[PDB]
Amino acid sequence: VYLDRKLLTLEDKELGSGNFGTVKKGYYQMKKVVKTVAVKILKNEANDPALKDELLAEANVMQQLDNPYIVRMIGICEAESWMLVMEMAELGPLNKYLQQNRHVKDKNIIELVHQVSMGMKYLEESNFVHRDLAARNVLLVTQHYAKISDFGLSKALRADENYYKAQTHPVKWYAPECINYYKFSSKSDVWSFGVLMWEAFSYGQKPYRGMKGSEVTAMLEKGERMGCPAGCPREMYDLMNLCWTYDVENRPGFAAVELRLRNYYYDVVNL
Ligand SMILES: Cc1cc(C)cc(Nc2nccc(-n3cc(CN4CC(O)C4)c(C)n3)n2)c1
Repeated sequence: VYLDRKLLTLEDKELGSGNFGTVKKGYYQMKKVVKTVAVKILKNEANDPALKDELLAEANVMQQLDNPYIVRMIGICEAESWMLVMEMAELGPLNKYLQQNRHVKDKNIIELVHQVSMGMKYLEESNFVHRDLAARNVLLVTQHYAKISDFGLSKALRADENYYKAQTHPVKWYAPECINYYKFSSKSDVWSFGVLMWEAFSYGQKPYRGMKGSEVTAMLEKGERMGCPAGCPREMYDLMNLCWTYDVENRPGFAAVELRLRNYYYDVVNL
């Protein structure tokens, strides 16, 4: 679990950047083979151990998760910086990939979001809230194999509550109960999966283009939702709207969302 920096080699170039630091391709020498890895490296000119604790929390969540459609942690490494080492998904973020591969078919995108729904079904069963479910945090192992990434904001739910109460705030992916009451549940992940599906079938376009968060909030408060993406199957658009049910209780969970994705995939495969 605590990895050896000497057995790890990092690429000089970055896969992607952010607030924390960098994400880099690496190779980690395992039993007698090497494993290609992606490594989240924390920038600390200064120690600010606060950020450090966030990385170990992110690791602490991944540690407990075991599913084919969730990114696997190899472990963490304390070296010239703090590092979270993960199994490499070579093709990278779904949104960027679909931007650059418009030739990809409906059926393929349905397969991809269905795999995400399966990964989220597991997360729901395990009582973890993702809290950041978007197309940028779906990574492709192949064109036909997707994995959910980025657990920096995830929370293990309490055994007596089905939700997590946050502090002050991503708005475009948040269900209304998150905006108004700061309440995060598997149902708010379901709302977010709706936005993610909209992203997928728009080939990586941004949701609610050119709108401030308060305008998005206001639009949703008056019963309005994003329009159908050009070319999107009707059944997937219908599913998006069901995911954007205002009322938390009547909004479906991932079990029901997954099932409705199975059936339509097989329908598209058998049409
Ligand atoms: C070609 C390419 C580019 C990029 C940016 C990522 C990969 N794939 C890969 N694989 C395993 C883990 C990660 N992780 C990437 C991250 C950073 N996330 C990508 C979300 O956009 C932020 C994390 C926590 N794990 N990423 C592949």
